[PDB]
Amino acid sequence: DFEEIPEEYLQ
Amino acid sequence: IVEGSDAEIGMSPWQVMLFRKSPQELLCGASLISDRWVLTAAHCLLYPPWDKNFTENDLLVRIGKHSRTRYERNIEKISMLEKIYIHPRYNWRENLDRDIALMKLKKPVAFSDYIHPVCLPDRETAASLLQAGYKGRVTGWGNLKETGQPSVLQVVNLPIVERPVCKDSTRIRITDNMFCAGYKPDEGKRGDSCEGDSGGPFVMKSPFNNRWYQMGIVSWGEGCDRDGKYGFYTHVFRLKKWIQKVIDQF
Amino acid sequence: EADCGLRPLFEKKSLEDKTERELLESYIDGR
Ligand SMILES: N[C@@H](C(=O)N1CCC[C@H]1C(=O)NCc1cccc(Cl)c1)C(c1ccccc1)c1ccccc1
Ligand code: NA
Ligand code: NA
Repeated sequence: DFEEIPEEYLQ
Repeated sequence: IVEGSDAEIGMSPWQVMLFRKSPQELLCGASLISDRWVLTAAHCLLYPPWDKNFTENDLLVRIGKHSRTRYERNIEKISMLEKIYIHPRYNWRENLDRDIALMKLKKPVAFSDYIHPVCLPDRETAASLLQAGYKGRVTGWGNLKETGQPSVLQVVNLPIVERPVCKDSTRIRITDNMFCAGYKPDEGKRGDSCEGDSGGPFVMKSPFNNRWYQMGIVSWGEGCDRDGKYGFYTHVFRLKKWIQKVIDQF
Repeated sequence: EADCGLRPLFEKKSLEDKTERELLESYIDGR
């Protein structure tokens, strides 16, 4: 339901 | 938030979203109190009855947001957590007494038109304003009704309730570390926090210095917006000695 | 912060939000 956040924050 | 309205842009620039990394989902609200410190409810992070025990690496905070679900490019900022601190006498077993936690960010966040810290109350501002009938304001992205979810941040203004009325509304043991707020059944206005608003701020605008202060943290309720029930909020001033000790030491 | 509680888009520009007056009107102390 949420727009994917940028991959950099999931490192 | 039940029976609230859409927030204005920049209305609550201390609002923080606690966000789970995997699955990606909203976990709670929170508030920005400095460039590296975020305040929330302890039960957002630790609640054994529901098998909840989040660690730093499970979570992000999202600051400057308005839309619940959108990635607000060039507006919101996403921060990783260095460390979680839960009040050492947080009572998750019984009644959520001392429902407060701090999160230190890995790096300071840059302030902007959309990102700005709220004040914490001094003793005198708290004494002047934490009085029955005086209204505060709650913001959050939680559910719109008990039994559904908002497009954008919601806001509701609610009156603080007399302590005997709070006590007489519930079977939970209430403590001096809590206050309750909401309209009474006869009053013709309504509103409450709800699931997903946990950890967000109950704020009041001082008429003495025209600054916003965080008096409460969204803590607990029985259902949402039920007649004769009230929302309960962590009493931030009563726990400020602990807040100050953590920030000074860490 | 020395600047806490003053919103860039409201207090810092002397603009009021649409319901803050509701809060003020409830505050008896000190007037
Ligand atoms: N409904 C429970 C509660 O509020 N909980 C459970 C843990 C997290 C918390 C919660 O859902 N908070 C969000 C919320 C919802 C509505 C209004 C507000 Cl202000 C906040 C509450 C409660 C349970 C049964 C009977 C009365 C009260 C509770 C109280 C103390 C201890 C255990 C359960
Ligand atoms: Na009771
Ligand atoms: Na109610």
